[PDB]
Amino acid sequence: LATNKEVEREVERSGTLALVEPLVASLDPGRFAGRGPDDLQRLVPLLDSNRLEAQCIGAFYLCAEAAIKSLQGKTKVFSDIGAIQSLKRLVSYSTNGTKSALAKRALRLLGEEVPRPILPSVPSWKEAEVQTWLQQIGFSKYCESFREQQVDGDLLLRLTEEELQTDLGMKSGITRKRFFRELTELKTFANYSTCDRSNLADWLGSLDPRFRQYTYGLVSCGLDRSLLHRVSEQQLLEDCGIHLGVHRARILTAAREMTPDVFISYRRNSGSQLASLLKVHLQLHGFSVFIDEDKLIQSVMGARNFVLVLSWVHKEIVTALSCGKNIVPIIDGEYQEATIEKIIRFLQGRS
Amino acid sequence: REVSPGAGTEVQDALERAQALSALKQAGGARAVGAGLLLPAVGREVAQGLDLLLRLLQAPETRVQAARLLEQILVAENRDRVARIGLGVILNLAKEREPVELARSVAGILEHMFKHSEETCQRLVAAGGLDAVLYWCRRTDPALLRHCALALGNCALHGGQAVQRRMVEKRAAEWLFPLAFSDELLRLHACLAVAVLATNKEVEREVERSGTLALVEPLVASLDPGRFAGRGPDDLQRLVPLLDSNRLEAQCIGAFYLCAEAAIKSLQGKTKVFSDIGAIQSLKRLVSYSTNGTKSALAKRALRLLGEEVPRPILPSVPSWKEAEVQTWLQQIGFSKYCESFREQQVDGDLLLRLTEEELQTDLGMKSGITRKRFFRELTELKTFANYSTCDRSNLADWLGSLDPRFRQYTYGL
Amino acid sequence: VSCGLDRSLLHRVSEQQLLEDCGIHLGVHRARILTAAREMTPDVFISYRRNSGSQLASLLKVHLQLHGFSVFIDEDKLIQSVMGARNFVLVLSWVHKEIVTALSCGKNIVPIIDGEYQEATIEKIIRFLQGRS
Repeated sequence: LATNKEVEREVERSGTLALVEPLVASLDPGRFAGRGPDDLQRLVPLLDSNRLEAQCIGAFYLCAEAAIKSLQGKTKVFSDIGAIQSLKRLVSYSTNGTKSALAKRALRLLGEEVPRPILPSVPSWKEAEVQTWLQQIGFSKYCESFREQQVDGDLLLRLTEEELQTDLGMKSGITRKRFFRELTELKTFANYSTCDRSNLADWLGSLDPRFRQYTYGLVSCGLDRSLLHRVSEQQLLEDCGIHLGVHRARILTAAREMTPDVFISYRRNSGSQLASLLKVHLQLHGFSVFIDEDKLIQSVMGARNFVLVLSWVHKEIVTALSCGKNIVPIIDGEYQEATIEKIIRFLQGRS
Repeated sequence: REVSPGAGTEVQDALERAQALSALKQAGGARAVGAGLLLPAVGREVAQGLDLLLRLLQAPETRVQAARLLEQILVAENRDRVARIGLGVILNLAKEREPVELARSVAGILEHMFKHSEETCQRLVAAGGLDAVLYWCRRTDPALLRHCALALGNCALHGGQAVQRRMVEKRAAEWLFPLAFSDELLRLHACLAVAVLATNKEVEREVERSGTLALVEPLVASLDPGRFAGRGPDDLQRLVPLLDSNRLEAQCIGAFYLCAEAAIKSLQGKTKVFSDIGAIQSLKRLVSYSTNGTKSALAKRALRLLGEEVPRPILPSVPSWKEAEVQTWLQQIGFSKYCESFREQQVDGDLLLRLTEEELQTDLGMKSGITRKRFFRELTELKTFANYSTCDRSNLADWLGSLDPRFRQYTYGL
Repeated sequence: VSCGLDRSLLHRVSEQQLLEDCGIHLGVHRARILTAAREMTPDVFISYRRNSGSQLASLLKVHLQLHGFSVFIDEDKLIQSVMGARNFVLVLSWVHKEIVTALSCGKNIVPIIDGEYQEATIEKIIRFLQGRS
């Protein structure tokens, strides 16, 4: 019922989907409880969907049927109904740990080879990652071309129809359309953490989950949610590669509708880690510090006050007395951290 | 080998058949004998005696001898088996933090379980956990902090874009500052963690405010990379996106670790996977476009340990290049196939900084658009590096580099 | 619907988009589509012996939710939730800690004792509730 999309939000309210996940993970798929090719084909559009629950159900039932049909029939209809490719896609792009385990168990019961999970940081892929991805998604025929042309992860996320037609040798329009389907499936899965700086991926994926693919195109051109309210359909079309006019409009309208305090001096060879503990404790409360030559004098001159931590130096101890500055020593010869809590309480009551 | 694994399995069966916490110290002694023994024997023995549930039973004292024994038996198989049902006992052990003889083993278990997957990291962060390591980063204990640093590192390498936002929102840079002081290994682990955190660009300014990056540079320049402290091809591939980035700190950390692993893998394996992960080209690019002196020295040391020729630094005054400079640059960046074409057509540094797509396609012989896009990537990397002092008179390069650092390439055209 | 459109966004599309992105070639159809498109927290915290008569807790869950009374049936989130629960229902056919949380704070309690149609009984109970709450 939740595979349907018109009633998904009303089957989500009447909470029983939350019982499917923690249930499949409980038991083992050795059940023996024969379907027939029609009933077996009724189960592929389950694990071909979203929602992460239908997918675990499909994996469970396919595991059961794989065990049964390998024991009794010694053969597999599963290649005819299209199961193996979807099970491999589950193992490849998974995030759950139960669904991928079941899909691995199924793929192994039949006889195919388990793919490994891909790395989600696409813009940092070398050529080997591209070759393994091509082999997994089914384009094993174009590995030699993608290798002799030396495509990175960047050159992959940025390739177009002309470079596919002319340079890589993908000659038919249907094969190009399949390739772009697989690519778009990969682009809504990538990381984009090493190139974003602005979390534009989530602003896009909030309008529509279909839009999270355009992030690399919007980012390689130097954009972000502060600059995005100035672009136009011409730039979105030519520089960023957004072809569907519906998406360009839904992005345009949505885009337009948008000195120190403490100078901790300390014996650097004895009782030093306590100076750093005080560093982090004061900084976590709002008191700028300066711990780490005359810059130390030039800084303690500007420091609001002082902290004498004891457990070269005669020149620094006289610079905190000459000028008019506050001093709060911290003697060490109970939790040391409860002590420092008390000290920062004394400070925030004092300073 | 065979008799040793058989004896280990026999002793393990006896000590499992054999109230109190007895024979657990015997299991610890057997694990020590196996680990300190080549070291594949302990791997085989651990995968043959890790009945993880049994150990998970003792844990909610006896909990000390249980946790101290689980720490050694954590391999990919044991890790995978624990991940399913091992997260309702250890996450609760982490809720209590009083004993130091136990917090050590809990920190170690958390360290291992942080290196499993993104689901396990996301489950060990919001549902408790990662608070045990940030809290135990205030107790000055030698061998516990050496785990609270490795765990904060593995939670940053693995895990995802959200776990790093979480680690920054929970102030894991500040709480890592104290760990970067004297050990000489705790500091290395802390610097690696902070580097991996600053590689992300969404939290770079908030990891910059909590000043601890300034400790990475002066630290790598201190010691020698002969350490011996084996990872695996996946962990090795985790280290290239560091030295492929900015910030000059992640780059030095990556160079240091690549030097260590190059020494190790040349001594023991006599072979190099480093060409598969893409290291050598990035190390050559580091040696080529370097401005620091420590980073380039380390990259030279690494490149020489593997067996490749060390490139020289290029001359930063591009508009004054003759043909020889263009040929050396071509050979360095990897277009050794077009050296004869560039030489026949006699490109200067000026004709290089000013060549377009039609002249590349027709006159130099670059037939495919992917090769031309690679070439323009390399060119644009070079144009944001040139001098432009002898042709500017107005310092327009800086007016451009003030808007966006990507715009400094347009100065010669302007 | 492959271009993302639906009933809410359809009133904003134009002929060029309908022609190029959706593949509607006949101009008559494009016009007849344009004009037609532009003329267009819990309440009950059921605690129960999970091994002793649990199905009645679920039956009460569904009978209650089918009327308008939210439920939180399914560690400390149970305390954090029963604190926010309007009232309580003790279904009877670890525990001493949950039975004292319904008295510590000021909350209503309507137990349901089990030691006639069970469902006629539950109809009566939900009638008592809708008369009370």
